[PDB]
Amino acid sequence: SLAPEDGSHRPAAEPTPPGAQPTAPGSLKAPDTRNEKLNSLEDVRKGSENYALTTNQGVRIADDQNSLRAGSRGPTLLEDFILREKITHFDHERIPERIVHARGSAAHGYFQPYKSLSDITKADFLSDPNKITPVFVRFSTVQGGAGSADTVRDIRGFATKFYTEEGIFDLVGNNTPIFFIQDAHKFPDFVHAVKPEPHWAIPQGQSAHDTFWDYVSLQPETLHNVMWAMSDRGIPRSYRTMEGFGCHTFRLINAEGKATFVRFHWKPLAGKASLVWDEAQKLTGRDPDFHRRELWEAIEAGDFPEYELGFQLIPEEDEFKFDFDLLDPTKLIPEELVPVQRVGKMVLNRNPDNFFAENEQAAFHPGHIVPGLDFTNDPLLQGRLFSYTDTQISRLGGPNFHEIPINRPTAPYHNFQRDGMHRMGIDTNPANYEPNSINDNWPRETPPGPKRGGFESYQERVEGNKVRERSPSFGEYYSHPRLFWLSQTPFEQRHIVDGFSFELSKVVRPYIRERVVDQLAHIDLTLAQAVAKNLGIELTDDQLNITPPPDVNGLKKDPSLSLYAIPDGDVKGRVVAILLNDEVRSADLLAILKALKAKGVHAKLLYSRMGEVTADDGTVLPIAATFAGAPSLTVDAVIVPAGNIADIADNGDANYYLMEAYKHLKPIALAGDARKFKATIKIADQGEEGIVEADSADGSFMDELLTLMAAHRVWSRIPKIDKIPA
Amino acid sequence: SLAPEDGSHRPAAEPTPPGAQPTAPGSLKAPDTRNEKLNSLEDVRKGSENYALTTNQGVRIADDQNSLRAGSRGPTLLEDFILREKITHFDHERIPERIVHARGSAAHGYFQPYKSLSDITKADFLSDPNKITPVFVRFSTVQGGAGSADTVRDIRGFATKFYTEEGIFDLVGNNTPIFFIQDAHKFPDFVHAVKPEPHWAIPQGQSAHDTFWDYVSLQPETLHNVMWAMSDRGIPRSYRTMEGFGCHTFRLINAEGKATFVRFHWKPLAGKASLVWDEAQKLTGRDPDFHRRELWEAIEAGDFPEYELGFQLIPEEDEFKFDFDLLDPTKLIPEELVPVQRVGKMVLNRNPDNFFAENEQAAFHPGHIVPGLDFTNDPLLQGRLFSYTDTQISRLGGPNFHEIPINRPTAPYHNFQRDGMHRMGIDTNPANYEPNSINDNWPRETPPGPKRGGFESYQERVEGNKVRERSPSFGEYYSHPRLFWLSQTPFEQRHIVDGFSFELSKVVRPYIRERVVDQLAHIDLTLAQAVAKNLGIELTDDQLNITPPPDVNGLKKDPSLSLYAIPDGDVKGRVVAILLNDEVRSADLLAILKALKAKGVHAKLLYSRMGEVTADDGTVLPIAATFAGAPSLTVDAVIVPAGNIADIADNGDANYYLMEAYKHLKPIALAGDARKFKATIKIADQGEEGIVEADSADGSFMDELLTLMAAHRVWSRIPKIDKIPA
Ligand code: HDE
Ligand code: HDD
Ligand SMILES: [S]
Ligand SMILES: [S]
Repeated sequence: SLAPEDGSHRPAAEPTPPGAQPTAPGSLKAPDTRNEKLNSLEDVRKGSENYALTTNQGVRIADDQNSLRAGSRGPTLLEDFILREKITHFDHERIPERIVHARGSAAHGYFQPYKSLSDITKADFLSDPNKITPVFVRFSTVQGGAGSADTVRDIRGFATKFYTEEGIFDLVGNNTPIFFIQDAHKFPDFVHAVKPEPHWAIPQGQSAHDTFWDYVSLQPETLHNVMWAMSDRGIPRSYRTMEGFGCHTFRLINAEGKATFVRFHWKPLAGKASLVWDEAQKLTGRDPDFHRRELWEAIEAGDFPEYELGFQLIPEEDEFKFDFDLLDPTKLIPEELVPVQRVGKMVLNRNPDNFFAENEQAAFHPGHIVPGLDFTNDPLLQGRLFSYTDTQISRLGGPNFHEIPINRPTAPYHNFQRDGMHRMGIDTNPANYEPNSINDNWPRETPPGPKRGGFESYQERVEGNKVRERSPSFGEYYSHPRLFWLSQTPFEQRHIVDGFSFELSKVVRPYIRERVVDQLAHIDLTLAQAVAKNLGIELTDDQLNITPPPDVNGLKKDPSLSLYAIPDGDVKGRVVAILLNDEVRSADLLAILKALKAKGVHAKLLYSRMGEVTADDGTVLPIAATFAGAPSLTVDAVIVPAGNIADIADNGDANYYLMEAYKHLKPIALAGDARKFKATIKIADQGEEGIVEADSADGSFMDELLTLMAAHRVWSRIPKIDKIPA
Repeated sequence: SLAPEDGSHRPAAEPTPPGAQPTAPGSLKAPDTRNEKLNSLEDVRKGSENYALTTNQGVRIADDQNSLRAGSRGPTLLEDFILREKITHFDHERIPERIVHARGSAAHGYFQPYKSLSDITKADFLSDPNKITPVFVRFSTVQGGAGSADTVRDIRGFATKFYTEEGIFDLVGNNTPIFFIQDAHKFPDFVHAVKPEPHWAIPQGQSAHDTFWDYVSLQPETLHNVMWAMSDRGIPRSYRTMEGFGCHTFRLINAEGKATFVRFHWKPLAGKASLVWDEAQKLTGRDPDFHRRELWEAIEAGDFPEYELGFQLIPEEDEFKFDFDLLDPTKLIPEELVPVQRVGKMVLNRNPDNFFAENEQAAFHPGHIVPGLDFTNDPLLQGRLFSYTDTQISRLGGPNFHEIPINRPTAPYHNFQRDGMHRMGIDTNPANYEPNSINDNWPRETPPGPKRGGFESYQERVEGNKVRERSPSFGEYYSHPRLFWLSQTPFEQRHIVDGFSFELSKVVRPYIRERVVDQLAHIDLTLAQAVAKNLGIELTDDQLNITPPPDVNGLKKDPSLSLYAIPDGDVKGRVVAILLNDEVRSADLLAILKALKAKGVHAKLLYSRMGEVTADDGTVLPIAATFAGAPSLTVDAVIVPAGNIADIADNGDANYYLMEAYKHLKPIALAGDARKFKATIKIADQGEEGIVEADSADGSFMDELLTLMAAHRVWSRIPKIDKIPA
């Protein structure tokens, strides 16, 4: 026995807050959580306790510490098959990563609709509020490799595999409502431009380089999604606090054969929240795994990520009722014009067991639809249809990638396809073709119908010549970027300006920055001048006189496009740093922790070293991390209780902890002599909004602090920060 | 036409300092840098100017902006073969990354010996000082994926492919002289322990997690390399400023067949330099591509990376003369006992053209030796010989990986091997077997000989039973850790303490931290106490009393193990940040740039925005980056010239710049009114060693600055930085 006698090696198999226990595989942490899909993976789950160590051929190994050699200082012999099997498996562990979205984090869960949608769709998973559908959801970035950082500025993917009783439906979305380009033929061009440059393979996880901004400057269709990426949307706080969108117009098809256009939405029930750029960037260094870690620890805590599925619905006969083409994936449909109708709730409640087997090998593809759904002619969606099947043949080693356990339908699947590399299923059908008599033609086709019917495409009318031609209706590039911009708060606009400004300062060829500034002046002059000023560029008289683009169907803003215009904060599962000292005042700490617990807010107790400290009244306080070990970047607010403040008053790290938190607009709360730290962030004796302070940590000290956390960040502090050296 | 009128899109084909030009593929940047290997790649280089855009089948494309569809808003057609070919190639771009050392950066160069080594080896590439051998070298980290960060704490790889006239010789080394483990059979155990943990795939690029420290605590053979990784060796400033080592005893064999034992060394002619932990970690967020960028830009500037190849030579009759085993790759050979003989110089002088084709597909393997070299029974080397061939079958797609251009020998190769996936060579030999009569037995075997002979193994005597058993002579784990510890300066010791303390604080299971502290107590009590103190652990009485391990063959230290004990600094190729103001004293900047140019030291002019500022005498000064866009992390020293200091005096970013540089021990120089900044870093009126200050940037000012830079960092500053909030 190598395990410690007290069993402190094994994580408690029960919900525990982040940091309290080591993390564990899902089926060990949460054995009582189940769903149909998790149940069906049991046949491939492999345990370990009380088993002998073997080869893959089931032969017990006696010595797993040494190779076979001719004498104990001799050459290794070719007959050591135990060595070669173990080294061969290791030698071939890696598979190609995804072309895009290589970096991502996944969890199991379930979905249920609020009511039957049988009036608008015959999709079985939406037919009955008691029907529960297991899901597997992978969130991701786009540009960087599987080993790149989480808190980059980038679009995020949000892909949901629904294991329905009528097939797999994959909803393969992103965290913005549009894309950079219109036609799929340009996808390798765009992706090449944003990816690391081909001579030197720099930069990782970043659009802040020449080729990306060259492409944007030469393809104004990209401006709409670029505005989103340059906004704080590009740097979410958590996968739990971002929106999801299906990107395209799809169709719902009802039992009667009626088609309704649909765009898919995910609403985060934890609310919308993003980092700020300095924070996000430093965080890629302090913890490049932050969002992966946060997702996993949320689920281990019982802070289950929850999302409401919603549909924007447009009748067929309303196809041309807008200023923009519904099929144009660079156009959003404003919620002011077409409301999101709520459809159901998805809850992610179990982590995987093995990240490679379940997460890296999962394959999601938007052509995986089910009867009651269908496509449209969106020419980006159209080409996606080819890519997501094709790419699996190298990534997952061939055409049996549906037999990889995570990818298996829970619905029955039977057909006449055979063979391929890694073939698992052993077909007993005397026939591998149809029509056949020798098995009475089974498995048999099934006519379309209201439920459990075969898939038939909606008989959309097609008329025109075979052309490689962009629709004239897609030839408008500025009005949606402008609607987005005008829908942002003044501080969200500031962050957009600083996004473009920082990124363009990393473009080495000046003309490319000038070209991009010219594009911005076709969107909004204020935006354009503000970026220009940061780049030392002066707008020409002609640029000053560019007529703004028209509003979008009469709208001059839509507040649903703003992260923050309409409060939707939720403090459950946020985290607070508590800065300890060698003699904490216990009455302050009890009050703090009691208030945080009651709202589901976590805490981490920090000090200048590991171990424990002791409060005035003798309570032993265990330390979670050092100031340097768990920086303010990783938390939502900072509280400093009273006591022996002198112990940390000249600690560089403790001071800088409050400076970095202050700079990043986080709430800060100071009790009694911890008010001494006001000097380091230059707060006046009268105090300021966003800094909570009092003689002791209650009456209303915690309610104040928690009100501030509900509003996420202290935007009014923005003017004060530039003067702090942090 | 899309390029600018003024031609500023194309970088000058002449050496230019970092940031002065956009970087470019090596054959365009330096078309006249040639060697036999670079020339031999010409058959596969493909240009682009003035060529028509085509399919892979040579069909010209008219419209590369659109898919073929039925009507300009209609569905995409399956007959669009131009779209599918383009998307197919994209969908299959990725190949598996290396199992280890997936993150790496590579360059072309050449090697040439200082004299003939025919007395000790018949290796042709070492036979004459006139023999120029092309090389391709790849530097790497170990743990993180291909998209992980450069300045992590890790071991680094240093792999050199020598294209000799008698075959490829790959010297596949690392930046420390030993490894973590003794026997290859345990490599997958160690690597899985260090890699992201299997449930959740965290952490990336870090050993700072439970499983690594669990293994280390259970496997004391690891402790020697762990000491190296926890030192500043684990965070090099640059691939140019680290040592390299062949890791194992090999043999040289001469024309008379005498075997000499050899360990290989690469000595950086730019000297030894590393970062400090906070700076490295933060750098992984500010520029995860820092080392890749710095290598590429050094070569573009003419700061070619230079290394001297060195041999420690031990006669065969001396095999048992040391108190460690020569075959134990966890043991180093102290240079005080066996000096390094300087044998030749390697210069890296050209970057690749396409990173994926030349860097990512390069295959190095230490079994690739030539006549004149041979192996030993080192049980780690022994198992390596199996792995580096086997792993390429999946990584590079089959057994013809030597036909991928970068991998091809420049020496002739002919044999009877045929077929395999993507077979390039078309064999005309009527025979595919030997012995054969139908081709008069060609190609024919060659007897071993003094030159151009076939390979024959050294006839080492082997005597012993077939056993899986570790040699008893390997069973000593603490004396080399202790020699390394005692050979470091007191500041290098402090950083080792900090590295253990920081990593162990990130281990969630406390008993693992305790067990590692017990191992430290077997190495050195002072080390063990300092780490324990940072972890709130108290040494027991037994631990205070463990007898230290013996000295190594009478040695109680060897200064060659220190990065810094013996001065070795070279300033050529280093970079200074110069913080501008809106009216710089031009006379300061003339002198600063003058003196920096004379020592080959580069500069970046930094300000609060991009564009230009104008000096007092009207000189226009282009701005390279903002203070926040190019942080002090990225420079070796900071200079603030006189002028309008009021402009920047209250810039938080400008103040922080100097705080961060100060905290990281970098030389700072301040002229005239720049001395106002002393107050932000708490410098007494009387000054401080490591802060250069004068009325103006005269001649003595720059000499003192350049002196500090030759010594790398200001170690005497360490006790002052604890109080600085940065
Ligand atoms: C709307 C949300 C969205 C959009 C518009 C696109 N992606 Fe995605 N993508 C693949 C190809 C592809 C194409 C051809 C287009 C437009 C033509 C898009 N993308 C835009 C892919 C290369 O086939 C892909 C990589 C590996 C794979 O299996 O599919 C792919 C990835 C991807 C993901 C990741 C899925 C996961 O495993 O987590 C997501 C969420 C998207 N795309 C969304 C998406
Ligand atoms: C028995 C397994 C094994 C063992 C014990 C070692 N290696 Fe290794 N090494 C591999 C198996 C391997 C590998 C899995 O085969 C890699 C990764 C993929 C590749 O092409 O080779 C590799 C890559 C690799 C590289 C990168 C080559 C490149 O840049 O493409 C370096 C520098 C080293 N190794 C160096 C070392 C050192 C210095 C070791 C100890 C002294 C060592 N290896 C032990
Ligand atoms: S999209
Ligand atoms: S080694």
